[PDB]
Amino acid sequence: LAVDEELEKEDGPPWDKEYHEKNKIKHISFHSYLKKLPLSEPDFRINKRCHNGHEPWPRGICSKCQPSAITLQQQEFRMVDHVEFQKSEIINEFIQAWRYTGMQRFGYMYGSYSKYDNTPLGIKAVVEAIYEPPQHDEQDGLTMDVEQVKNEMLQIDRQAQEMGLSRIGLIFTDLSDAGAGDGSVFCKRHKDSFFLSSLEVIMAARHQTRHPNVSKYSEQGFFSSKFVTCVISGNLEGEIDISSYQVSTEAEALVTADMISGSTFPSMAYINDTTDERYVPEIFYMKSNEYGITVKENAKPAFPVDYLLVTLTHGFPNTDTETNSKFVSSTGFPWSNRQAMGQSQDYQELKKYLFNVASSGDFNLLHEKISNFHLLLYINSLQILSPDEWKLLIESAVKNEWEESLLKLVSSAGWQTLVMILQESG
Amino acid sequence: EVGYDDIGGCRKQMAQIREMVELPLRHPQLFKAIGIKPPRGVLMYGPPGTGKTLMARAVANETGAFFFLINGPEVMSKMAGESESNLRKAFEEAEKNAPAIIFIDEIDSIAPKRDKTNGEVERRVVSQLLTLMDGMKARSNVVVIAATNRPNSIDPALRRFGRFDREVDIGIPDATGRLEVLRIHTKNMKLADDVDLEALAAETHGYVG
Amino acid sequence: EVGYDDIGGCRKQMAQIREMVELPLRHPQLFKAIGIKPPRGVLMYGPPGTGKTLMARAVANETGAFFFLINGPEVMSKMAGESESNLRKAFEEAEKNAPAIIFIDEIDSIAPKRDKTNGEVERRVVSQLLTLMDGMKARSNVVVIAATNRPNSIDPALRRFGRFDREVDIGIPDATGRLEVLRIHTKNMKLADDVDLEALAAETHGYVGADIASLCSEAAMQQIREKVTMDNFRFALGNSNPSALRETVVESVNVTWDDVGGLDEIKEELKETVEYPVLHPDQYTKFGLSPSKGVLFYGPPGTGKTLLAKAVATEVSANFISVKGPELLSMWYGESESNIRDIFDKARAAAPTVVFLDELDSIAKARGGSLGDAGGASDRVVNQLLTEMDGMNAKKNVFVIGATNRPDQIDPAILRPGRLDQLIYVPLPDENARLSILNAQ
Ligand SMILES: Nc1ncnc2c1ncn2[C@@H]1O[C@H](COP(=O)(O)OP(=O)(O)O)[C@@H](O)[C@H]1O
Ligand SMILES: Nc1ncnc2c1ncn2[C@@H]1O[C@H](COP(=O)(O)OP(=O)(O)O)[C@@H](O)[C@H]1O
Ligand SMILES: Nc1ncnc2c1ncn2[C@@H]1O[C@H](COP(=O)(O)OP(=O)(O)O)[C@@H](O)[C@H]1O
Ligand code: BEF
Repeated sequence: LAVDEELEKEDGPPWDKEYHEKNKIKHISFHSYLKKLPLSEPDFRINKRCHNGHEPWPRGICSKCQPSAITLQQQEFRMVDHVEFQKSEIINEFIQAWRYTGMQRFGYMYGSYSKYDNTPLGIKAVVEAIYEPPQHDEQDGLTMDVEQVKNEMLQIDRQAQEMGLSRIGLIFTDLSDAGAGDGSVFCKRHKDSFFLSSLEVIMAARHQTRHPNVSKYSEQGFFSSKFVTCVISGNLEGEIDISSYQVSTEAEALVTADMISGSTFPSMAYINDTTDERYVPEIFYMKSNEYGITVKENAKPAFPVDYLLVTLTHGFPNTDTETNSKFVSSTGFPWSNRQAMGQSQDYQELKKYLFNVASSGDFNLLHEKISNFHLLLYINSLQILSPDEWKLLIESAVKNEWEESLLKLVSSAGWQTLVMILQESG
Repeated sequence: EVGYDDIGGCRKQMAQIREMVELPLRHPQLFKAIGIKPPRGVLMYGPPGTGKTLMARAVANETGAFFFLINGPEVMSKMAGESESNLRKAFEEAEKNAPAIIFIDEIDSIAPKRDKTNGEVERRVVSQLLTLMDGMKARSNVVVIAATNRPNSIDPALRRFGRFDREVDIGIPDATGRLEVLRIHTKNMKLADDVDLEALAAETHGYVG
Repeated sequence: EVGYDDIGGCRKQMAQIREMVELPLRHPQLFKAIGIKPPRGVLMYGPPGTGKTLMARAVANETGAFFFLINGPEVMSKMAGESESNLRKAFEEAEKNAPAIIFIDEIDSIAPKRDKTNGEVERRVVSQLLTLMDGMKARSNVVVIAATNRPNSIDPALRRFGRFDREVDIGIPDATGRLEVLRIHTKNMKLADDVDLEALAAETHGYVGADIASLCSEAAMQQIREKVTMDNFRFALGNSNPSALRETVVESVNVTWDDVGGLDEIKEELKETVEYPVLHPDQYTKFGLSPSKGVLFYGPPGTGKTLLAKAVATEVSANFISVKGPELLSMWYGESESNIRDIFDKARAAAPTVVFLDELDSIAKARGGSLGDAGGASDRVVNQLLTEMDGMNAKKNVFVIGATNRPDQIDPAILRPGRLDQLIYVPLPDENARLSILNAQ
């Protein structure tokens, strides 16, 4: 990734704590965290060599090689500081799936990274489009099959590397509509209630262990994975404003696979025990005493989740000027896996959407009708055209100076048989 | 891994340390209804270079029970506290799931005599070591094993019946105790038969294994 | 980088380290199904002029292992909690980048003997070096080398088969051992044809090896000051100040070269006794007899006595160590006997050498009773030097030059003929000896 090497040259000290509290910044950055330190991922597993003569497996864990009591502090740094969108209709299309059936949805985000200039040595995460996986959805939540969707996201990630796209985040909806005629939604996630449900932290943290971030200052080549978690819940007063958080890299790269499970309370999680499979240390945290202040009040059956999340800021690009947007053709096409709704189609939708608009008319409106995200995944999944023609279809959609690439596209025999098989079919 | 045959080379001091921790486990029905508790703390001393660090690993495979191990000065970390609580973390973890074998090493550097040193951490390390060995009906599961070469530098209150008694002396083996050391670390090596090994038992005498 | 060619001379000692680190990792298939693993620690003792950091980097660069140097007195602090984990985190750091060399240096403040029992932080760092290295990993990846200037001050309980149990000796480099040292340091910035390197090796007698490496950098500074030749190395020779003559300085220093002595009938005898074994070593081995060890001068004082002491040392390639008469004998009880002890092992480590003993009557009294001329009557300082002449040790090439005023108190116990060889007497100079001494001045 070219974003990691560009911030190594610039120095920006940027790790000053008194400067970031002036501008209302919670945590500094990832790159200014590097220059203050030697990038070691903290491990909580049991050891198998132990540097002594005792047996590793049954018992015999010495104090020099024991995971100590976790003080359970928040992360002092962030991977990315501000996630940026590109169009207000991609979010409006995702909430439109909830408006038709009433139940929740789920999706993955595609995009890239660049430089953030508000924060010293910060990274901003630009999304480009939203993919929807196959899912089964209830009114309280959703949990799809694990295996059959992971088989599906290998080839569409193989289908996304030629444009310069990559899976950078995920979204899941939680609306809880009040009365639908005197207000938008309720206020389910606020300061008094839970901020993120503990059943979704284990799905957020597992996506970072499989999507490693390449770092040259580490010992294993990967440290502090860059994967954002976005949610559409709603703000306090009357809107459906979104929130974006990330999990801590000091614990969730290691502790989620063994000793983290979902409890019955939404603000806490259930601690697990290994019963001599591995060693689970003790968790220390704080609360407020009724008359004074406590010190170390709870050992086993409680730990909050809000010690473990960092905050991020979402944003939308301005309407008057922008650098690039790269994907605006309609943003109203039927998506991939909206099978519960009515937008799951066939060759009939190509007659209704474009039909290679005004067949022998022009090309300027055709360029603004073929650079859609879910359109190019559909016509390549039909695999009628040759693979070298599909490479030319990429530079004719998302790449600038598209005029000399579009005329050589339609003059080939690959584009001619698509409009011949479309006119005969319904 | 090492075992009872790999530690072979001492005979009289081997049977004293073997029946101290294996006989209450292999045959627990004879102590019951006898009125006496089994001995609960091993303290083996002697000259340096003998197998006081490798006896504990040897019956830290043959018993098949819950071994442990604490090094000497790694428990001493700089906090106002936790130099006594990391000692407590090593004992309260070893309390549950009977039986229990725990080995503490280098008791000559840590836990010195009380009135012969001047350090405020050293006044608290000695008594936290005492209190976890006899507190308020403590010493119910654990069996401590010590290993040092300077028994005169330790605290005189440490060698009591409840914490460290039936101490075994591991001396210099020369009266057919030296020859048994030769037959252990040579059966793994390739030896061409051209000489006898019994003439080497009386060539040098200050060898300690 | 530099490897296996940094110093000449003591290379059979470096070959012992070559069969300790490289030879396991070059053929690890030969060390499985053989049984017992090689030892994992070498204590290199000797004078701390060589430093040993320049030899340990030559071994580590040839094998490709990591070199993570840890200084001696930096791991000891006054906060008493991190001093036992600053060393423990060093072996935790050298575990990941296997193979690696730790190479702890100056083991005097760190890991001392527990015979004193003084200081809690000094008694725990011995046990921290104890409690890990027994369970240290095998197959030659985390090996440790030791550099210590005194081998009798560390804990003897430290050495049980695996900590430092491969002892090696590093002493003063002898003749044809310092010649290869200057061949390495003069590989760049080549000298001219006027200076000879073999005559350069005859000027250095008992240097520490790293002193003549700094002598080349000092003489090269004279060439840039002139804007390297023979006169630039000659001026840097007197300003080098080696460790044999560092402890005593009498201003101003004199170095004479135009003295040969007018006592020629004994000059061929002095060349026969102490100069023939140091020039023809193989002939004494082919005959199987020990060479001449000592000689004694007696007669009138000031008649060429100290002149014979400095004229011999300028002609031999060995260094000169001189005692000042009744100056090493102090009124304090114990170290007055130790003042003979520290001057003979330094002479044996700097073999070959010549020591000069003057005014023997003020120290010996030859046995006399339990009474003393001053009143101390310390008969143990004469019995101490009685033992340091032959001893129970290796027969070194040390030579002793005796000088006294009156042979009445001559000691019959110091005179067994294996100790001193010739009881020669110097007379007053005659008329033919007076003409050979006026032109030499
Ligand atoms: N029965 C034995 N006789 C002689 N040497 C032994 C015996 N058992 C172990 N050793 C040797 O002792 C060493 C390991 O324990 P050791 O270093 O003596 O422990 P400690 O110094 O703590 O007493 C190894 O060198 C091993 O070969
Ligand atoms: N015989 C020798 N012994 C040790 N070092 C030598 C020898 N000959 C040349 N050298 C080199 O000379 C330099 C001086 O040694 P060093 O120990 O670094 O000196 P110092 O103790 O003054 O710091 C080193 O680079 C060393 O390798
Ligand atoms: N005939 C002589 N014999 C010996 N030394 C002589 C003679 N004439 C002059 N000298 C000089 O006088 C000095 C005294 O001789 P030396 O034995 O060295 O004295 P000291 O015993 O005081 O050290 C020397 O420098 C020596 O060369
Ligand atoms: F030799 Be000790 F018991 F580590």
